[PDB]
Amino acid sequence: TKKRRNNGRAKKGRGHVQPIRCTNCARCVPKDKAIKKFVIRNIVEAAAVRDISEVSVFDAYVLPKLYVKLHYCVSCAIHSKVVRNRSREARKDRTPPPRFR
Amino acid sequence: QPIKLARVTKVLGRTGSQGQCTQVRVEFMDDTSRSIIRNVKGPVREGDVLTLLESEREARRL
Amino acid sequence: SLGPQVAEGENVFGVCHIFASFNDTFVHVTDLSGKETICRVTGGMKVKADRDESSPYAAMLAAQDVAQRCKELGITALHIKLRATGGNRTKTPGPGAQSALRALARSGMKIGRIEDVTPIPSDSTRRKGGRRGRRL
Amino acid sequence: VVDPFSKKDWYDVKAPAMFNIRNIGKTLVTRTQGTKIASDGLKGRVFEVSLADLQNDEVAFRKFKLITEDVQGKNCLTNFHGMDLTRDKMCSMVKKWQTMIEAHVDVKTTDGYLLRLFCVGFTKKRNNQIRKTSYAQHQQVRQIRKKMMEIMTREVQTNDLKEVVNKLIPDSIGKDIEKACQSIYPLHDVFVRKVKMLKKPKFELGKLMELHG
RNA sequence: AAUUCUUGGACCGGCGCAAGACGGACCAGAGCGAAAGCAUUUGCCAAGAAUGUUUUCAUUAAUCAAGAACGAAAGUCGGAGGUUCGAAGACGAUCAGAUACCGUCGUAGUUCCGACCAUAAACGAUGCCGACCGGCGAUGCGGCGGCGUUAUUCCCAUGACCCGCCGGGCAGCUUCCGGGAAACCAAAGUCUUUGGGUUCCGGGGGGAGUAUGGUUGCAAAGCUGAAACUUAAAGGAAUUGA
RNA sequence: AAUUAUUCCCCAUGAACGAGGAAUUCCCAGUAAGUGCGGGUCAUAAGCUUGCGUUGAUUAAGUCCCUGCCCUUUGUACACA
Ligand SMILES: [Mg+2]
Ligand SMILES: [Zn+2]
Repeated sequence: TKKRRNNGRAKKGRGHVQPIRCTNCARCVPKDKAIKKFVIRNIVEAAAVRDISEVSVFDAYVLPKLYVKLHYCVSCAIHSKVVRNRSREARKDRTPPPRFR
Repeated sequence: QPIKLARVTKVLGRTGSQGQCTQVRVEFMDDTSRSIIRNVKGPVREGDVLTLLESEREARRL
Repeated sequence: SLGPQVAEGENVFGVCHIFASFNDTFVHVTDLSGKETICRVTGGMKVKADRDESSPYAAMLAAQDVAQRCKELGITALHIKLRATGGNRTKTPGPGAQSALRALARSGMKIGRIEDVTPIPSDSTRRKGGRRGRRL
Repeated sequence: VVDPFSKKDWYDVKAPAMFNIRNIGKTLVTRTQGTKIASDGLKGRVFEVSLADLQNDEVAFRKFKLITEDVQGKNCLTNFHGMDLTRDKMCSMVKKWQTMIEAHVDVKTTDGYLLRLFCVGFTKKRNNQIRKTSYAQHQQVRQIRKKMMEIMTREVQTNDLKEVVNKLIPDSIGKDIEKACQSIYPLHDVFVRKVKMLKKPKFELGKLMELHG
C-alpha cells in the first residue's frame, strides 16, 4: 500500500535526478532521496582547546572549522540513528527538530 | 602545582554507568568568581567543599 | 642538527602534514618550503598490532616521538596541515588526528596556523564498491 | 650508516618589498660536494605564507605562493608565484539560498607575467526581504560574470606585477566588482578567489633586486 | 587477518608532465523537455511554452485501426581509446559447507564515432480533450498597479526588496464539496438522481506469457499467443494479538 | 532386635585445612552476621526446617551499565501465533 504521498523523495516535476554515493557505503541513491547532513566541527575537540589555546604562538587566533556535507542512503541513515521510524500521523511533520544548545 | 579549595554551590544530577557520580557546579574559595562543573564520587551535600588536584579541567554538562 | 637562529625569542616554524586515515595515522614534520623532510613517524611504526595503527594511542606515541626528534634538530614551533583520505573516499579526519595534534602541542612544540588540505574533487572518477555499496 | 642531518646547512628567506615583514623563515640543503649544487637544488622551491604572517597581524584566510628565483648568499630571494583563499573561508562563504557567480580571465602584465585570475561573488539577501531564496536570473548572472571578466582584465593588463600584487594585498579588485554589480544584483562576498602563474618572462636579476628594495 | 606492494627505496612530502573519465559544495518537494532525459565558460545554429495584443485566417478542431519519429540500462557487429570502476575469472579470509556477503587483482564492458536491439517498478503503479463544484498561504515565468527602502547621486529611467491583482506551470496545507471496501483522492468528485467526445484494455487462481504458427533481428531476443490438465480459494484495505 | 558402628559417655588415635581458580548467592536498620533456646519429625532424635530472644555493624537514598520483566511507536505473507 502507498505509505508516503511523495514517494520518500523530493522529485515532483523531473523523471530523472543524477544518483549520489552514500558516504558510509558507496551505494548509488538518487540525490533528492539521500538524507543530507551539514557538519561544522572545530579541527580540535573540546578539552584539547585549552592545551592548543596556550601552546600557540598567536594571541587571539580563532582556529578554523572543518565543513563536511554528508549524504547517507536510507539504510545507513536509520542504522547510524540520524533518522528513525515515527508514528503513522507524526511521519507527516516536516519541521526539522529543535537545535537551541 | 597547588591543590585548590572549592565550595560546591549546587547539585545538578547523577551520571556514570551505574549512577555513581554527582554532577555539581563548584565555586573556588580563593577567587569569588570562578565556577566550573565537576563529577563528584561519594555522598556529596550542597554547601560542602572539595580539594582539587587540578583547578582547570572541567566536567561535561550532560 | 645546528640552527643558526639565536634562541632569544625567534620561533623556527616547521610544517607537520598530519594525514589521519581510518586504518593509519602519519605525523610528518617538513621544512617551510614543503620539500625537505625533517622527521616522519607513522602510526604503525610505534605499535606492532595491525588493527590499532590508526588509534588515538599510537597517534599520541608517534606525536611525542616526532616532537622529541624535532626539538633535537632545533625546530621550535609548527604549522598544522591536517587532511583526511579525500578524493572519492571519506573527507573526515580519522580517529588519530586529535590525539596527534594535542600530544605534539603538549610535548613543548608551539602551534602556528591550523588549516585543512583534504584533496576534494570538483568531480571525480567512479568510487570503489558496487552500485549497492558495501553490504555487511 | 650516516647522520643525514650532519651535512644540512640552514638559510634565511626574504619576501619581496611589497609585504612588511621580510624574513619568512628557515630552510635546509646538503651543501655542494660535486655535480648537484646547493643553489641548483635550492632554486624552484615554493612557500605558502599567510598574509597575517607576511604583514604584522592581518587576514588569516588569504595565502601567497613565493618561489626562490635565486639565492645570493645565506639568503633566498623569493618572488610572487600565486595566491589562493583557505578551505575554511571558501567552505564558510558557500551556503544555501543564493546564486554563486564564478568567473576566470587569462590576462598579461607589461613585464612578461601571464596570470589567470578566479573571482567568486554571492547574491546578497536584502534588509526588509521576507522571501527566503534571493536568486539571480541567468542573464543577470551572465552580465555580472561579464563585469567580473572586464574589470579583472582592465585592472591587471595596464600595469606591472609589483602594482598588481599591491592591489591583491587589500582586495581593491573585489571591491570594484562589488560596486559595478550593485545595479544588476547586489553582491556581498566578492573575493579574487585564486591567482595562477601560467607563463613567466626571461629571468633577469636587476628586476628582482629592485623588487627586493 | 590474510593475498598485494616495498632498502632494483613502497607509503608520506615538494616541483613539474601526460592521459582519459567526471562537473562537488551553490542544488531547492526549483526549472525545461513528447517521454527517455538534461548542470563549468564562451561563441554559433535552428526550435519552444507562457504572457501581451482593439494584428491576421474563419471552423481550419478532439481522439485515433494502418503507418511513422524518439526510446534509460544492459546487450551485438566495425573503427578509435583505454584514467577510474568492474560481469566473467585468479586467489585470501570467514563458515559445518561459500561456488556468496568481506578483501587484493582483473578480461569483456564503462568513454567517443557509425550501424543494430525496442525493453524497465519506461511509476502519478493513475490515457487524452472540454465544462462545473470550497478556503488559505507560498513558489517559478509573463503582465499590471501601489506607500516606502537601496544603485545609477541628476535621478527622468531602468535593476535589488516591499504590498496586492490577473493568467499559464511544479507542488503544499486545510474541511462533513462529494466519493470510496478502505488507505485515501479538489479529483480517484458532479454515478441506481446511472448518457460531453474518443483510443487502449480486464473477467477466479494456476498451467503460461509456456507450446505452436507468423513476423522482425547477425545473435540475444522482441511483438502476436492458446489448449489439455489441476484447483476453492488466490487476493485488496483496515482491525486486534503474537 | 543396633552387626552395616541408632543415641550418649571415657581414655585412645591427631588426618587435609595458612582464607579457597573459573564463577557465583543473599542483603540496606534492631536489618547482615555471630550466638545460643523451643516447636515439627520423635519409642531412640538435629549438622534440617520452623519460630524466639541476645550482641549489633560496614556501605546507599542512586542508576538503567549487566540480568530480567512491562509499556509506547514500528514492520509482518505469522494467528495450533
Ligand atoms: Mg524514470
Ligand atoms: Zn549506505
